[PDB]
Amino acid sequence: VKLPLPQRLLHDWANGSWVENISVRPNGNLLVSTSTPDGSVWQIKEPWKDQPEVELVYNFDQWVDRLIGIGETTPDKYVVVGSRFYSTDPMSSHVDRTFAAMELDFSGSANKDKPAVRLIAWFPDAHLLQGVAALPWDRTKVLISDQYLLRPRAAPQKDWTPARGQVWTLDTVTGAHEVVFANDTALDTTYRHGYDVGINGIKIRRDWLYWVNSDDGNIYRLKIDKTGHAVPPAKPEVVAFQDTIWDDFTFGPEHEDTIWATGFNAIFAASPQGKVVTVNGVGTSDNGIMPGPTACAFGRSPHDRNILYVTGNMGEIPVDIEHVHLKGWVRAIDTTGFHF
Ligand SMILES: *[C@@H]1O[C@H](CO)[C@@H](O[C@@H]2O[C@H](CO)[C@@H](O[C@@H]3O[C@H](CO[C@H]4O[C@H](CO[C@H]5O[C@H](CO)[C@@H](O)[C@H](O)[C@@H]5O[C@H]5O[C@H](CO)[C@@H](O)[C@H](O)[C@@H]5O)[C@@H](O)[C@H](O)[C@@H]4O)[C@@H](O)[C@H](O[C@H]4O[C@H](CO)[C@@H](O)[C@H](O)[C@@H]4O)[C@@H]3O)[C@H](O)[C@H]2NC(C)=O)[C@H](O)[C@H]1NC(C)=O
Ligand SMILES: *[C@@H]1O[C@H](CO)[C@@H](O[C@@H]2O[C@H](CO)[C@@H](O[C@@H]3O[C@H](CO[C@H]4O[C@H](CO[C@H]5O[C@H](CO)[C@@H](O)[C@H](O)[C@@H]5O)[C@@H](O)[C@H](O[C@H]5O[C@H](CO)[C@@H](O)[C@H](O)[C@@H]5O)[C@@H]4O)[C@@H](O)[C@H](O)[C@@H]3O)[C@H](O)[C@H]2NC(C)=O)[C@H](O)[C@H]1NC(C)=O
Ligand SMILES: [Ca+2]
Repeated sequence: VKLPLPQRLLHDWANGSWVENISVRPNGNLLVSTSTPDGSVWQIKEPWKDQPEVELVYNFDQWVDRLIGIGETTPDKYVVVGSRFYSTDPMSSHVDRTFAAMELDFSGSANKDKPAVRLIAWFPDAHLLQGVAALPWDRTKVLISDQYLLRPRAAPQKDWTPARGQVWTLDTVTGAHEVVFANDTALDTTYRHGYDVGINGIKIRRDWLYWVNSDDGNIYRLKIDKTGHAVPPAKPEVVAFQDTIWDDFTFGPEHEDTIWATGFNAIFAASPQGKVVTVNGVGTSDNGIMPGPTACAFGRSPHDRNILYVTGNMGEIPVDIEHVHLKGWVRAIDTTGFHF
């Protein structure tokens, strides 16, 4: 195919806003989580339209100031994670011990339009919950990645000591949660890429936990058992490398095991043998048209499965992480005909 892939803008939010992650509903609508100015889920209805309707689903202020990740559990139910944050500044740290997991339930006829929302569990001993992925064989349970500052504080943040990365399981029926994998440098950051996270987005495919690390360039996978624990010898495997700040990723389209991952102001495709290609954004003729991509997911309707919907949070190409211009957006990239 010709690169860069075709792309179009679906929607911009206001200056100061930040769209952080995305889940596509069985009906094809997009659900996106925001981190600023508030922790909300917005829906983009019928996103294949030139001008789709964009509507607030729910502001989770009762429990949190920001949302981070979203992931589907059982059909048309979703878990979001979030916490309180010291400010809406782009560099604000979270407030320690305030993380939570909450549920949006669109299942059933009463909830199909307006979901039922609830608090699932508080996570006061987590550091920063990030990505959410259901166990494919038991979708009422999710894994949740967890990494950022060990001692987050009000600005100015001075002690940037990172907590070691870890992965939680959460039973959304009972609310029970525990750490299932921790203490591996593949989960960690040493700020090789500047202040950032180690493990960031996660997905689960067959019996493999996959994740990207935002500091060391690697996409990893780990063999897991039925409860989410590493099968011994519990050693992560590098599946791909690129010297870029990853954020989140997906497999697709449909059944393909290509990884489509967001990196630094650019979008990448990664073959299962580790070949990485820049398909959109910086490093293509797109240049700076999509600054700050944060996550991506393929369409689910019969007529847009090859469309990769991409969330992002910058209105201009950032260089200094301390002087960025946040602006949430969602774009759509047509991957039709891409192959290695
Ligand atoms: C992955 O690897 C990690 C690292 O090993 C594992 O985590 C450890 O798990 C241990 C076992 O569960 C935990 O041990 C328990 O600790 C409890 C107290 O935890 C509280 O305090 C600690 C220490 O806080 C000090 O140090 C911090 C780090 O330097 C610092 O940020 C903090 O401010 C504190 O500093 C002050 O104090 C130190 C002296 O310690 C001074 O040096 C310093 O200057 C300051 O004045 C903290 O890390 C933790 O967050 C928490 O706040 C104890 O209460 C437990 O004791 C009970 O149980 C014991 C049996 O285990 C028993 O003997 C005892 O009688 C009690 O009944 C217990 O010792 C440990 O906290 C974890 N450490 C870390 C760093 O997280 C982890 O489990 C591994 N993961 C997996 C999945 O395997
Ligand atoms: C949402 O936030 C927006 C910021 O992200 C904000 O838009 C900004 O508004 C301010 C004031 O309203 C404008 O400030 C004015 O800038 C002009 C000069 O503008 C020209 O130069 C600037 C800076 O150029 C240098 O820096 C850039 C990167 O920083 C380099 O690439 C470059 O090489 C230079 O060294 C540049 O940002 C401008 O670009 C915009 O405008 C042109 C058309 O004029 C477009 O082609 C371009 O794509 C872009 O839209 C421009 O070339 C100066 O003379 C004035 O004194 C004043 O300082 C900002 O330019 C503007 N920035 C952007 C990116 O739009 C929105 O107003 C805000 N919205 C709301 C509702 O608040
Ligand atoms: Ca992320």
